[PDB]
Amino acid sequence: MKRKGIILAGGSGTRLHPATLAISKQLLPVYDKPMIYYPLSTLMLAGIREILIISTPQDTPRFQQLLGDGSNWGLDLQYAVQPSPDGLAQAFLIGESFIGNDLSALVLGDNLYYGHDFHELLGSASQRQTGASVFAYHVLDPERYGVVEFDQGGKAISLEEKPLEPKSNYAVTGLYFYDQQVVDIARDLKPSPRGELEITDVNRAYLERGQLSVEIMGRGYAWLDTGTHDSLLEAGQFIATLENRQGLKVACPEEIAYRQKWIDAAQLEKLAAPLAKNGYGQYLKRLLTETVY
Amino acid sequence: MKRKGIILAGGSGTRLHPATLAISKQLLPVYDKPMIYYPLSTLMLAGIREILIISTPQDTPRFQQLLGDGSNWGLDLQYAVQPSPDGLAQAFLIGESFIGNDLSALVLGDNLYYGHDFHELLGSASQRQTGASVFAYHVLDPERYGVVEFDQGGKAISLEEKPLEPKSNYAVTGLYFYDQQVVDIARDPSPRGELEITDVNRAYLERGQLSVEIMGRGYAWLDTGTHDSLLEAGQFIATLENRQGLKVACPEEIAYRQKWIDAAQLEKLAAPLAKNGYGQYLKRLLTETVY
Amino acid sequence: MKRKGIILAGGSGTRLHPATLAISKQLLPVYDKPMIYYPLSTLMLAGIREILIISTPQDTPRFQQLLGDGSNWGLDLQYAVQPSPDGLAQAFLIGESFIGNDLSALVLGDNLYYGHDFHELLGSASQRQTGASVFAYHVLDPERYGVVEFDQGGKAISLEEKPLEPKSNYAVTGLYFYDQQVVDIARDPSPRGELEITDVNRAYLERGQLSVEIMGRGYAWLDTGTHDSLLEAGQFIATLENRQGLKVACPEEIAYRQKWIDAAQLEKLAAPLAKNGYGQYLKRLLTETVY
Amino acid sequence: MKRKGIILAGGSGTRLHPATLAISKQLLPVYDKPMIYYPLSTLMLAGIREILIISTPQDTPRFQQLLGDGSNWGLDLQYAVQPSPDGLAQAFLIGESFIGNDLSALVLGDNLYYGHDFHELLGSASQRQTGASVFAYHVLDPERYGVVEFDQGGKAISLEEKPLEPKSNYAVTGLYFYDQQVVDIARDLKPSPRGELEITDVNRAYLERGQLSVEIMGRGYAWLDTGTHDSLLEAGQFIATLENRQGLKVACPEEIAYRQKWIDAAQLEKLAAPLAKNGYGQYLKRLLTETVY
Ligand SMILES: O=C1CC(=O)N(CCc2ccccc2)C(=O)N1
Ligand SMILES: O=C1CC(=O)N(CCc2ccccc2)C(=O)N1
Ligand SMILES: O=C1CC(=O)N(CCc2ccccc2)C(=O)N1
Ligand SMILES: O=C1CC(=O)N(CCc2ccccc2)C(=O)N1
Ligand SMILES: [Cl-]
Ligand SMILES: [Cl-]
Ligand SMILES: [Cl-]
Ligand SMILES: [Cl-]
Repeated sequence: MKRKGIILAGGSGTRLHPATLAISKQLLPVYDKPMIYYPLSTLMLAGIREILIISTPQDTPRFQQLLGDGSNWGLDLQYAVQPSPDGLAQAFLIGESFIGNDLSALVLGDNLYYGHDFHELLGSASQRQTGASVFAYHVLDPERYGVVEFDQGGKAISLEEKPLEPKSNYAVTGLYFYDQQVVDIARDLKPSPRGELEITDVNRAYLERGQLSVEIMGRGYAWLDTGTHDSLLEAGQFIATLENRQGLKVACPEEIAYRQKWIDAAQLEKLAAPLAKNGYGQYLKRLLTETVY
Repeated sequence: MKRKGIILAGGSGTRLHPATLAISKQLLPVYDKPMIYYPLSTLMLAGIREILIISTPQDTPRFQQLLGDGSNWGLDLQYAVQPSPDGLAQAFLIGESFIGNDLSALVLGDNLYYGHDFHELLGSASQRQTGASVFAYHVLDPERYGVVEFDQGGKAISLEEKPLEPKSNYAVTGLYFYDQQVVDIARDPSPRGELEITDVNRAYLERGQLSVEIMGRGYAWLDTGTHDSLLEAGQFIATLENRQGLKVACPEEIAYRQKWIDAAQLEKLAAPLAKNGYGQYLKRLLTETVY
Repeated sequence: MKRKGIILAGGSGTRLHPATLAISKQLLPVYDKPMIYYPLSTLMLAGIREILIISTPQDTPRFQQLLGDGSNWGLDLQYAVQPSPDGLAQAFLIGESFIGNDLSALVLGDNLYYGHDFHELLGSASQRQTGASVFAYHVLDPERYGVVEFDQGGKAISLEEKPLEPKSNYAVTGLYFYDQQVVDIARDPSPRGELEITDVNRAYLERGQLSVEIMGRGYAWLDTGTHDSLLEAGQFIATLENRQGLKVACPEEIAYRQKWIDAAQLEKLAAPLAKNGYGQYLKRLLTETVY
Repeated sequence: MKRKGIILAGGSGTRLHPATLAISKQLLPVYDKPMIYYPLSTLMLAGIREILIISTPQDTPRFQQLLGDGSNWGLDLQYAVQPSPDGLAQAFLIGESFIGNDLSALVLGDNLYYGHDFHELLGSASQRQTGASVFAYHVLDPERYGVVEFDQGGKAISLEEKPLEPKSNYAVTGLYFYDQQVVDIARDLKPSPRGELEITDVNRAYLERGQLSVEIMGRGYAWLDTGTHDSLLEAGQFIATLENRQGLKVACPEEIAYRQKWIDAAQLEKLAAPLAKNGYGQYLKRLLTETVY
C-alpha cells in the first residue's frame, strides 16, 4: 500500500516579526538551506515520494516558486492552502482528496531530525498498515508539547496537549503516520477550548481504540524545533558543526533522492550545474565521484 | 546641507544558494530582524532620513513590501533597480538623479556596526561638508577588503582593492560619506570588470580630500556575507540583546530617539506587533528612560 | 595618590560542579585565556598596577602558579585567602593592610567588559580622588544584581540588592572605585548572612559621595557565572578576536601599550609561547602599529 | 575474556596556552563537565570497567585528585605517567603490565562521541577477541588524521598518518580495540620521521597481517575532537543544545554506571548528596525516580 506525505507549513502569525515580514518562516534558512528542506528530507527518508505542502495563502506560492512539482528530485509535490490557522488537524480535511484512500504521514514544517539509521527507524513505522504511529522523545520542557504518559510496563495510557502539570517528560514529536481512518477521525472532532482542531485529539482517538503505536526516539537522536528566534539559531549552529566536521550535509534533498535511486547520476549532474559556482553545487558534484558508506 | 543615503542591497548571485532561493541575502534575518535593518539603522544614526535602496528587479518589491516608503519611521525611502551586478561604484550612476546636488552616504546591505556613542562617531563624518570620509578597522583577513596603508605619522598614503599582499591589517568598512563630486568621479572598469568603490576613494585621496577615521577595536564591524558569518553575527546580536534587554538596530526605536516620530506614532507601530516580543519591546520603550 | 586593586576570585561553592572539581571558576577559560585575565585587564586599563587577588586556600596556589608576582607584566600582585564566602564586602577586611591609606578598586573575578575608549571611561572614575564610583548598565534581569533607581533628573536616589521587584533595569556592574573611607565603612550582615557591597555603596550614597556613571548600550558587560553564560561569553570573545585579529584582555599587550614593560621584555614573554597562537600574537605586536 | 581500557590524556604542550597554564587540557570543561568524562563514558559504554589513565607527570595527580580509584562509580581506575610526548603508541609500553595478557581498548582523552545504540555499536568491536578494530568516519579535513583507503569492494587496503594528499575522506577515530598482540607490535616499532611512536603504525601492523577490522561510524554519529580553542567551544555548544533540549546529560559517568548496574540506587543517591545544591546533583537525584527509555 502507498503512503502519501503532508508537510504542514503554517503561518507562525506575527510571533517572529519582523524577520518573517521579509520571508515566511519555513523559508528561513537553517544554516545553509531553507527550513522546509528538513521536514521534506524526513518524508523522503521514510520512502514517501508523493507530498502535499500546506501553508497560508501568502506563502503557498512561495513554496511553489521554490520547489516546483518535485520532478527534478523524483518527487511528486502538490500544494494546498490553509486560510486560517485553525489547528494542525485541519490538514486532513484540506488534504482529504490528496490522501484519497491511501495511508498517510504528517510532518510539521519547522521540525528537524538527526541521527543514525534514520532510514530504518522510520521503516518500521511506515510499513505498519494499520492504526497510527508516533514517536516519543525525552525533553526538558514537556509543557510545550503533546505529552505521553506510560504505565509501569511502558504502555501508553494518556496523551495531553500542553499540560500545565505534565505526567512525563516524553513529548510527541512532529512526525505522524496514519492509516485510512484519519480523515474520518478528523471530521468527527470538536474544537478544543482554544478554538483549534488538535492533532493530539486525532492521536487520542487512535489511542482509545488501542491502535496507537508509540515508539521511543532515543537520546541518541536529535529532534529540534525551529519555532523561536533562539531555537532557530541553535539549530543553525548544530547543523553547521555537523556539516563542517563531516563534509556531509544534513537534509540535502538532491542527495537523498540520488541515494534512494529516485534520480540518477546524469540527473544529479544537471542539478549541480546551475549551482556549480557555490559550495552546495560543488557538494552535489563531489557526490558523483565519491563512495559514502 | 542635506545628506542622502544609499543602501546597496544587490544580487548575492548563487553564493548562498539554496538558502537565498527563498529570498535575497539582505532579507535573511540576523537573529531577530532582517539583515537590511542593520545598515538602515546605521544611516539613521548618522542623521540621514532620505534613503535610496538599490536591489535586483526581483528583490525590489520584497524590500518595498518590508519597508514601504519609510513614512511610518519618519523616513523617505525610494527604490531603484540594478539589472546587473557591475560593481559597487555603479550605485552613483543608478543613484545620480536621487542624489542631485546633495551630499551622500553609501552603505553596504550586509554590514553591521555596534559600539559606543555610534551616533556621535558618525556625526563628525556626516557633518564634514567637503571631501570624502571612510572608516578603517583592524581585521584578521584584510585581503578580502579595500586596504588602507598609513605612513609613520598615521596619514593614509595608499588604498588597494583586495590585495593578495596587504600593506596593513586596516580594512575600509562598508560605510562611505561623499560630497557633491562623487557622481562626476564615478562617471569617469577594473581588471575584474567592475566599477570599484576603491577607485572612487583613491580619487579623493589623490586630491587630498579623503578623511580616513579609525574605527577602534572597541567597535564591532561584522560582515554577514557567508553562511558561517551570518550565523556568527546572529549569535553576537542575541548575546547582546538577551544580556541588555535592549535591541540592536531597531529602526522604530532609533526614529523615536532621534525625534523623527513621537510617542503616539510609536504606540501605533507597536499595536500590530503587540502579540510578539518585538511589539512588546516597542511598547516598553514608551514607559522607560534609557540613558 | 596611588590606587590599589582587588580581584575577588572566591569559591564558586558547588554551583558549577563537576566542571569546577577540576579548578576554581576563575581559572576556567573564556575562549582562549583564563577567566581571571579579563578582570585583571580591566584593573590594568584603569591604570592600576598593585593588585591583591583573594581566593580560597585551595585556589590561591593555582592563581599564584598562573600569575606569579606580576613583575613580568610590570605589575605587583599579592595574594590573600578567604577561608569562608561571607560576602563581597569582606574583601576590605581581608584586604585592609594591603589597602593601607590608599585609594582602592574592587572587581569581581567573573566579570568581563568590552567596548570603546575603555581606558578613558575608567580614567574619569580612577582619577576621582574622593567618594566612590560605580557603573550602571541596562540589563534584562536586574533582579540578579544591585539595582540603582534614578529620579526624573537622572540622579541616583536608591540602591537595592537583588530586589524581587526592581525599580529600574539598571544593574550596578562588578567594578567599584573607593576612597580612603571604605575600610571603615566596611567594618561597620544582611538577612542572607553576608557582608554586602550594596550596603557599602549605600553608605556613600547617603553621604552624597556616590558617583554613578552610565555604561552605555554600546559596551558589553558579561557575567561568566553559569555554564550557559560562560559558553556565550566564549563565543562572543571568539567572534571579536577572529574578526579583528586583535585579542581581548591580553595582559602582556595591555602592559606594553601602557608602557609598563618595553619591547625587549615583551619579546622575552613571547619566546616560551612562540609555538602557539598566543605567542605568535605577542610577537606580531612588536612589528605592527595598532591605532 | 576481559578487556581493559586506556585513556591517553597527553600533554598538548603549549598549544592551548595560556588557558592550559591554569588547568590541564583534559580537565577543561566541555559545557558542564570535564573533558575527560567523555572518553571515560565511551569506555564505560563498551562495557570496560578497568581503566588506566595516562598523562603527564604534572597532570596525573590532578586526574587522581578528580577521579580517585573509580570505586564510587563501580570502576577500577589506575594511573601512569608519560614523561615525554613521544607518540600515542607509547601507551602500550607504559601500559604493558596493566594490560598483562588481556584484551585492551585505547581512547584519546580529547575525543567525544554521540549517537544512537552506541552501547551496541561498540559491542560488536568489544566482543571480537582476535585482531584489532577501529572506526572510520567521514570528515572534511582528512589531512589532520589517520586516513583509511578502501578498494572498490569496501575493503581497507591502506592507512596513512596525516597525508598531504589523502586517499579518502575517511578518518580513523580516536577509539581502538586490540587483542593480546598489541604490546609486542608496539615494542617492535621504529619511530616515524617526526620522532614519534605512531598509533597508525600499530594499526598498519594489524592491517598487513589481515587482522584489522575497520567499521564505518556513520553520518548519524557525532565524533568531535576538542583539541583547539575553536573546536572546544563548538563541542560545548553542541553538548549544551542536546542537554537543554532533552533534559538528559551526555557522558555522565554516574548515570552510565547506574544504567549498567555497576552501582545501585542507594549508591547513586549517596553520590547525588554532595552535589544536591547544583543542577548536576539534582539531575542524579531525578534519575532515581524516572524511567528513561
Ligand atoms: O540528512 C541525511 C540523513 C541520511 O541518512 N542520509 C543518507 C540517506 C540514505 C542512505 C542510503 C540509502 C538511502 C538513503 C542523507 O543523505 N542525508
Ligand atoms: O542599535 C542602536 C544603537 C544606538 O545607539 N541606539 C541609541 C540611539 C540614540 C539616538 C539618539 C539619541 C539617543 C540614542 C539605538 O537605539 N539602537
Ligand atoms: O582588551 C583590550 C582593550 C583595549 O582597549 N586595549 C587597548 C589598550 C591601550 C592602552 C593604552 C594605550 C593604548 C591602548 C587592549 O590592548 N586590550
Ligand atoms: O552519554 C550517554 C550515552 C548513552 O547511551 N547513555 C545510556 C547508556 C545505557 C543505557 C542502557 C543500558 C546501559 C547503558 C547514557 O546514559 N549517556
Ligand atoms: Cl538512542
Ligand atoms: Cl576603541
Ligand atoms: Cl553607548
Ligand atoms: Cl548513520
